[PDB]
Amino acid sequence: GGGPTSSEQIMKTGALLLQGFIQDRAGRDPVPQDASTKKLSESLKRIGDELDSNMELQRMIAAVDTDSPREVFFRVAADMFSDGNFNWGRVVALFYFASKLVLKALSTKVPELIRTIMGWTLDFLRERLLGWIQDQGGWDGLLSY
Amino acid sequence: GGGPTSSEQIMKTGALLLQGFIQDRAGRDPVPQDASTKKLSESLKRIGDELDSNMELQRMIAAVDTDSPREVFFRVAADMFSDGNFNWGRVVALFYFASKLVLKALSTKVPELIRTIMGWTLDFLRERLLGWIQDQGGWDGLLSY
Amino acid sequence: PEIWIAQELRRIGDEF
Amino acid sequence: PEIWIAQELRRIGDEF
Repeated sequence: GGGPTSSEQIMKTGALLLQGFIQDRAGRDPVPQDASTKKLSESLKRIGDELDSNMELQRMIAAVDTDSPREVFFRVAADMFSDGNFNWGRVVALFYFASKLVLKALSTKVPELIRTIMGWTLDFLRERLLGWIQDQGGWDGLLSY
Repeated sequence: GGGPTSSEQIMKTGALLLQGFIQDRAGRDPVPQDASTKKLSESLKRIGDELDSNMELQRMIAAVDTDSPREVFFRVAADMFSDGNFNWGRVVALFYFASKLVLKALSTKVPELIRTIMGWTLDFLRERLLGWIQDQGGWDGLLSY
Repeated sequence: PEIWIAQELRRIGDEF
Repeated sequence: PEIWIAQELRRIGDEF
């Protein structure tokens, strides 16, 4: 029981294909795939690779205010299929956008991480190191050392 | 008013030096620095570069369970100065650890981002695309297309 | 702009 | 292990 047309396989294979695809676009761990899934993956990388060369698209993905990457995703996903049509090309392009969204999200999430870690370091500095730093006449002490 | 020994300059210069330093270690935007601050930065990169070559340290930074990067930071920071001594070497090594913590934190934060974005994509797929995918006999439809 | 991206992905998808 | 790192940074810091 449970072949390709079942919702279970669709979600399972879908998850493996998307995860594999995203990790694949992030090159510029891996994922476990049986033979046919691997075949599907090649039939996705080709399209991903072509889309990577669409310079205009890249600029517009870069320009998106991603204060809310989730809103962005669903607005794009909704607008894409709003005419009521489907084909594999659209599904793949949607998968392409998701992988790009990951890369974009880091580009917004990562400054945040630095500020946070900086927060800890400077908190510690103010409370634990500053007295000693003042005794050196501040950071000008380090030029000498 | 307000020279190098003031807590204000110490925190200000400290923040610029740390931010510059972290961004510097993440190579493997920039930061605005007057002349002397830039001089301090070279006097930090040298040490950062040497520490990058400490292969043993790198392995142990990699091995740290970073479920709680903040706990990790303060435990390390606390243990470092627990003998009550200070010198510039320790302060810099602490700054070095913070920049490494940033890189490490992404390495834990980034799988999370993929899962999240995947969550959205697959949520949309289940609710909006799956009917059509089933009509194709599932993803086996894509091998043909 | 979100929309530019949507129309372009549709166009590209359909064209494939 | 957090501690290994602490002792090593201290050692390195002091050695500089």
